[PDB]
Formats: sequence, C-alpha cells, structure tokens
Amino acid sequence: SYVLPEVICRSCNFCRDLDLCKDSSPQWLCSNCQAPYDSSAIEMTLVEVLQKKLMAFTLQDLVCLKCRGVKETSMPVYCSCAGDFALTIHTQVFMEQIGIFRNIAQHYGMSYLLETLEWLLQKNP
Amino acid sequence: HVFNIIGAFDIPRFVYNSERKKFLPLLMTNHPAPNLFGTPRDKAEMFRERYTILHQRTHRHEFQLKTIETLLGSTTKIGDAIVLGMITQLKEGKFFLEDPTGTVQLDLSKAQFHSGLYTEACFVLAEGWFEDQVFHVNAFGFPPTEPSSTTRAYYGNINFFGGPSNTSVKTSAKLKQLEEENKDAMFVFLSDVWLDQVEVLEKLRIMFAGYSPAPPTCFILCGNFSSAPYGKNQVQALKDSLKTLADIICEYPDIHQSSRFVFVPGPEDPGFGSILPRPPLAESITNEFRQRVPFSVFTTNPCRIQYCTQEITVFREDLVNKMCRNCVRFPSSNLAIPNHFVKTILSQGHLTPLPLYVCPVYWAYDYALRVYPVPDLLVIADKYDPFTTTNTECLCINPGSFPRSGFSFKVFYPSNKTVEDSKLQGF
Ligand SMILES: [Zn+2]
Ligand SMILES: [Zn+2]
Repeated sequence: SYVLPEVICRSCNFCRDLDLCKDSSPQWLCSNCQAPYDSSAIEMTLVEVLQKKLMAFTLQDLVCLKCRGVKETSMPVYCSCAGDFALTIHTQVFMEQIGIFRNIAQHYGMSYLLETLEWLLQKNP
Repeated sequence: HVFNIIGAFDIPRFVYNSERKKFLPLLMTNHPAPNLFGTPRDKAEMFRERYTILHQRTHRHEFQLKTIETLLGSTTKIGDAIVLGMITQLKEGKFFLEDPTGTVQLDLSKAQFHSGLYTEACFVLAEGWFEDQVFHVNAFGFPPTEPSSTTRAYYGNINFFGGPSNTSVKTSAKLKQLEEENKDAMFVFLSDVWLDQVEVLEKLRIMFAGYSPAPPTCFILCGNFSSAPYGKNQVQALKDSLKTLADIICEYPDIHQSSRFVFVPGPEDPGFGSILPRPPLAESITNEFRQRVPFSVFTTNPCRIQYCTQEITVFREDLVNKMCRNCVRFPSSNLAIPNHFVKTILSQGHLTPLPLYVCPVYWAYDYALRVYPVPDLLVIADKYDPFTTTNTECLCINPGSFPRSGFSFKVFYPSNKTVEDSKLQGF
C-alpha cells in the first residue's frame, strides 16, 4: 500500500490520508462526500514526492562504517579511522519507491509521472 | 556546425590527471561514469574536483602554496603561509579551511578581503600564520582567473565546451570568417517570461513586431514560465500558455520563419528544477509547441550555446541572493555587487560555488556546472537587477526578470561581441 498524507477534497474540504493501493474503486473517491479525487492532482503530488525524496538523497548525511560518526567535512574519501562512509538513504530503497510509483502510473494512466520516472531511470543504468 | 545547443547532460566529461597533468576523456580513464544516484565517493569527488581544477590552474600562475596537512603537522609557529582551500562553516561563526589533505580551524577575525563575493564553499587563497592548530588569516583572495587563450595554450584544442566539433571552435578560421561576415547575427535574452500574464504576452508581441524587419538569430527565453507555480493544475497551465505563445509567434511570420527559439527552464518550472543540472521541460508539455514552431529547442539548465567561434553558457538561477545569504561578509561598497559577483563565478570557475544544501547538485554531474575554460559570454539569468560586466575577457550579463524589470531584455551581437539593452515598460 501507499498513503498520501492529508489529501484535500476540493469539493467539501474533507482532509484525510489517502492509501492509493487500498482506496481505489480506476478512481479515488472522497470519504466524506463521494466526489472523485482529481487524478491530475494525485499525479503531481506523487511527482513532488519523488522530488522531495530525490532531494533527501542528494543532501543525505554520510556515516562511517567503523565508527557511527556522521561525516562533517566535504573532501575526505575515508574517515578518521580508515573506515568507509556509507549512504544513510539507500539507492535500492529509492528504486523500490520508483517501482511502486511506476506501477500506480501504469495502472492509472498517469503519463506525466511515467515520463518523470522513466527519465529518473534512464539516468541510472 | 555554426549554431549548436548543448544540453548539460551532453557536456563531454573530462577528468584531470595530476600525473600526466592533462584532461582526459571519461572513457579514456578508470573513472566511474556518472549516474543521478551516486555513491558516497562521488559526493566527495565533487569538491575534490572543484579543488583540483583550481589547484592545477593556480599552480601555473605561480608564491609558494602550502597544503593543510603541512600546517596541521608542524610543531612550530609557521609565520607566513598561503593555502588554497575551501571555506566551510562547520559551526555558526566557526569557519574552517579544507583541502584534500585536511581541514583546519580558521581565525578570520582580523582578515582583509580582496574584491569578490566570498561565500561558504568558495575556494580561496588564504594568507597568514599558523600556530596551535589554528590558521590566523590576514588576507583572503581568490585563485587568479585564467583566460581562454591561456587555457588553450596549456591544454591545446580539446573541445571542453561540447557539441559536434571534436576540437575547440575558437580554432576554426572558417567559423571565424562566417562570424565576422554575419554582422547582423543577434541573440536576444529574456528571463522569467511568465506566459500566464497578459502584460508579458503583450510585450512579447511588441518585441516580435519590432524585430520583424530584422529577425534575430535566436531568442533565448529563460525560465519560470509561470507567475504562479501553485496552480489549479500546473502542467496543464503551462501547456496552455505555450499554445498562446505559439499563436503569437505564428502571427509574426517574419520571426516565425527566421528566428530560432531556445527555452532554458527555471528552478520553479515542472521537472526536478531544484537539483542541478535540471532536465528540459517534459516533451509531453512541449510537443504541441514544437509542432507549430519547429525552430525551437527546449534545453537543460544550465545549457551551452555554440555559435561560430564563440561559447555562450546560460544559467537561470536567483544566484545572487543565494550568494548573499551565504556570504562570509558583505563585499566593500566601493564596487558594485555584480562586479563582485562575476569575479566570484569566474575565479571559482563554477556556476554554483556554494554548499550542496544551498545549491543541490547530482554529485556525479557537478562537472557540468563548470565555467572553465572561461566562455565568451556568460549569461546568469537572475531575478536580481539586470547588468552587464566584463571580467577576464568574458562578457557576463543578466537580462533580469522581464515582468519585474520594466520588461527589459538583453541583446548580444556576436560579430563584434557587443551587448545592447531594451526596455518596453512604457508601452
Ligand atoms: Zn469530499
Ligand atoms: Zn569512522
């Protein structure tokens, strides 16, 4: 499953988290009123989620494998030890995110999200 | 071969070899290729290369530099020492100097600065004395800027810029010929072209009408193509806007048939605009426009334009405010901010001489944000006031925000490297 924190219903203003895998009918209805959520909006929010996470990845802290010390400088390739620095936000976990998002897009006709995903994949052979 | 548009992700990657002392093509080395999601090592190389390109360049200008490990080692007070390093603020108000060999606590409380905009992550030549694990700086300066002619003299004719050619275009007597003959060649630069605003569209009309009798070679329209990136639905609003732009361009056949259009996206436009280099607007968004205006290309940001023997680098970013918000201090008012600004960009030989948290960059792709060798024209489209300056043989301009500068824009005649201005506020 995949939930979007507090999506707002443009028809009645009812706010609630939305589970995209568990709350389909291919559409998403508001819980309070039964107005369908604007797929267009969902698509864009998903895209922003990719951005926010792509940003988190780019600015992520780096940890030493020997000591659990967070890197505090920019150039060192190794630690005060001789330990190696490791990602605190993993590539693998990001790809999985893309797999989920790629699925939702394939199933809900979100060509834009497919495009961004595809680019995001093309630039990572 | 006469007019090419080079995207950030197509910039030929070269790796400096401290041994052979030369720049080698990526595949000619054992250096891993770039990917959007890099490794922790890549994140480190980013700043190492930034330091290395400056070091190599600085070592040729000629003073005796000392590395940081040299200082941190010594058991005595080192009275005089000049070090090339990157300024970092590890703690608030606490500055350090870093290089491949190490980091050292800095005492800049009594330091003087040469001209320039000194910011966190800038590489500098720090002169002073060292004692008890602290580097007391007397003067800060930037590594001397090396002009194109000099870089070309040392390295040859490697095509660092990119594009069709496999050799520098500044070495093509043929293109030089064409360049000087086409005296009417002209490039128009605009920024923040908010297509959703009626007044912006009306002024674009006036520009197209006014240019009909003499259509420019190219119109470089820069990013943030919407005054409102909050939206009732962003991507569709942008698509609609482009329809209107296409309609207006088609109403001026003289422009439609002669002028090329280049769209450099801004940090607020659809796509992953907040991480650099950023890709062009999605093709789904521009297909329709490109069908009506075939002479257009939606490129990356930054992007490079090659025209005959001239290199033009274009970058859309509200860079000046970022630099100011991260300054070590305010430069002296005896020199205008754009002059300090340009000295910084060229001296750093990089578009974003700032920390990653300030200017996010795909680690493996930092080399694409390089401004070295120095180009003929550097365009930093910024929301900051427009300006034209000239540093180290390089013309650096900012057309400013079209809707907010009284509808001002810049013109560049390549034939004799002349820059002109226009303002349509009064219409
Ligand atoms: Zn509702
Ligand atoms: Zn460690």
